Amino acid sequence: NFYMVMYINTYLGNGELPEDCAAVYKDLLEHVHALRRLIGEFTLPGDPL
Amino acid sequence: LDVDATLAALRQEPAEVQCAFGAYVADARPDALVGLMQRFLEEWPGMMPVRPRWAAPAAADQLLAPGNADLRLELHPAFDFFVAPEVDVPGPFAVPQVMGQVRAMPRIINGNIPLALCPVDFRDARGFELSVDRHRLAPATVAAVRGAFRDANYPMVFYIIEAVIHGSERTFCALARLVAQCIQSYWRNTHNAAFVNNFYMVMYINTYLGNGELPEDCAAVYKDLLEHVHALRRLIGEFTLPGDPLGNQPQEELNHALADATLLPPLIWDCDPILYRDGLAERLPELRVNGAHFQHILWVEMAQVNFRNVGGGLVHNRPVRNENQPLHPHHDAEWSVLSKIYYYAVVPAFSRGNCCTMGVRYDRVYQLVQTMVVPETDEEVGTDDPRHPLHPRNLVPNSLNVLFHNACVAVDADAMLILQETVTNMAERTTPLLASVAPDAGMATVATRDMRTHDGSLHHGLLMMAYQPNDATLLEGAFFYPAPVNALFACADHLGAMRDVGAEVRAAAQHVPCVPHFLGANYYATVRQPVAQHAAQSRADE
Amino acid sequence: SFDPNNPRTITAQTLEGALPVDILLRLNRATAHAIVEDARRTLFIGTSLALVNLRRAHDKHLVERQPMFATSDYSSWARPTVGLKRTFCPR
Amino acid sequence: SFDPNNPRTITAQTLEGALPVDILLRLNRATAHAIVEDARRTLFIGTSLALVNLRRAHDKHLVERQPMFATSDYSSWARPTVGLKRTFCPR
Repeated sequence: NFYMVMYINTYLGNGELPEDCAAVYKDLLEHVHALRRLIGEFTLPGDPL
Repeated sequence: LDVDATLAALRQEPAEVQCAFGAYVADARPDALVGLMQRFLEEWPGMMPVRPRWAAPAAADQLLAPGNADLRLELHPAFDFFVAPEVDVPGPFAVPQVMGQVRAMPRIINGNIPLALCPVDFRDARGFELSVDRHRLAPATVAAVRGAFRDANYPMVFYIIEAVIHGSERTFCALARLVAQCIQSYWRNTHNAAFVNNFYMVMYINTYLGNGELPEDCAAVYKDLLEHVHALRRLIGEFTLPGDPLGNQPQEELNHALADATLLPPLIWDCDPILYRDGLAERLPELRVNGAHFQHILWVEMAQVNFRNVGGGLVHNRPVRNENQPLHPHHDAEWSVLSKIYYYAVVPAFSRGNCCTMGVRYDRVYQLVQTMVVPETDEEVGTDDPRHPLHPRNLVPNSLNVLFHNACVAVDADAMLILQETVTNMAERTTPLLASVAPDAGMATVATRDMRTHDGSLHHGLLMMAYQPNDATLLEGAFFYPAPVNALFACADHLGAMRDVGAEVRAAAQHVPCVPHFLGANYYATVRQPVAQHAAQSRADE
Repeated sequence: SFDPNNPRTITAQTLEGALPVDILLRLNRATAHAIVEDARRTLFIGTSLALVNLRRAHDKHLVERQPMFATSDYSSWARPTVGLKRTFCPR
Repeated sequence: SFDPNNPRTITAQTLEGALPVDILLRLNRATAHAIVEDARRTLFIGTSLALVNLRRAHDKHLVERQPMFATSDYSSWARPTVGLKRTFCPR
């Protein structure tokens, strides 16, 4: 689930997870953030057509 | 520095008016200082009929296309030539409709050279050149600090503690126990740092706690973050020939730009820079705090707080430790320079265009910090006995204790109770500034006598790191309302925190920094756009 | 509480009996489509009522349940509303 | 100590009642701008007085509070003034 892997690190996050387990989910989210930023740098900013 | 004839030879063309945003600054009457951003947001899309050139640069090479309209205004390696309304700055808050004119203004820093004529690869190469055998950051240090800066669920209670301390001296040594427990908890919870967004706090950490209650493998981070600033400050020390103070200013201020005094830091917490700044008079510097010059006022208590004061008046949080004499600063000179270094050279190194300066609501945070729940016990018992202030029984909703429980921080009742001492020095509000300094003995030609700069700053503000829009445990615009001061410290996600966000403005905010036009525009500033763009899109091992 | 070989005998009168253990154990000792469908429906409702009754019985010994989410504000002008993460409130 | 649906009823007379728990629990069971503004002001002062009273009650059982910072000197010629780091003085 996408919504579950979001809620995990939004609410559970720094909480009950072990020191290591939450790292998986934090990485898994920052990766999607990077992929989303990717297309941000392959577009010449212009006016919505 | 001969540009008068060039300007006289450009204005012959009638007018080329295209936009007005990046080159117009307007003074504001001391009205509201929290709703000013409201009055500005609703007006902004009207200020940008077309896209601003300066925001998104032309290209790598298309700058040299044989017809584009940017070569016409790039003809000197130390000046900028743009269009602006035919008014005197500062002007009225409503943008006029006069015919345009071509002004000019020196790039005070070589970093202001546009990217197409100083590529990012070369800058990073020059850096990597200077970096050898000077000083470095251990990999664990940089790993931890990057994790902290890039974390997206940073506990809000730490921002609360930052806002309630506001860089005093007494209150920190008072809350030392709470700060230590918080740091300990967070480090053993995620292996990160804490309070790194505030410079005075990271100074205090290692100057007071240091050898004490912090773990050995954690305090090394706070020692590295300061010895690196020390090395960076020592850098300019060997790139200046020892000379003679020229304009009543030492040479080191003439060579570098940060080592200057007349350049106000982005975030201050007292009049410590303001006094030093006015010390010089050759290049007459003028300060404007919402219109009033300012009135130095001392500490304020719960007796007379008046959250609604709007005039020009700044506070000295229990001005000193001991003295309580009239009108004297309580820090050395190099303190402000170290702060400038930290915030202009190391913060954008880690954040890479995420941080944003925030205006804080001092009323609600003060309302909240008071409402604590703690039972009466002679001796502390620990978190297991239900008499503990963190046991689920006495977690009355909407308290302050529940905020501490939201972050899994482990504190004691006495350390919590210590918070009461904040009541000895309030913080009324956070207020904008606007410095105005003329070019120094360097660019002091007759043809530059009047081309002064304009840079703004926040007092008693706060720099938050990464916005967390996805949580519901707190209202969006509860405590902090965004106030970006410079192009480096202006993201576009923090605009969501502001209440009553438009549908159009947020869409057209990713491609333009959102500095309000009463906090200095991009051209009239001393740290232009291209350095921010460099810091944001470069990639050089941080 | 009923006999399994006849679905027509289950209803709110007989399902009010006790906890879901009785339902499941009754269904355990067994040995047109509209009949079984309606029976399934009433059985679902009955087991839900059984489960809420069980929760009542066990919750008579538990902590009070706070509102989990903030932003629900009527007297907002005084206090800032703050939710509570139900990470653990066991007793 | 008061009713939430009326802000005009809070004042120093009614807020003297007890600890901030009473204030917060009163505000919890709720159901022009100058009125609510003045009410917020008096409520702030009241909760501060409540908090200092709570600290008195709990501090009747704690250690004496030393001056944290040195350099405050009147009889300096005899002893050199030395501050104290309030790292931990819990009881």
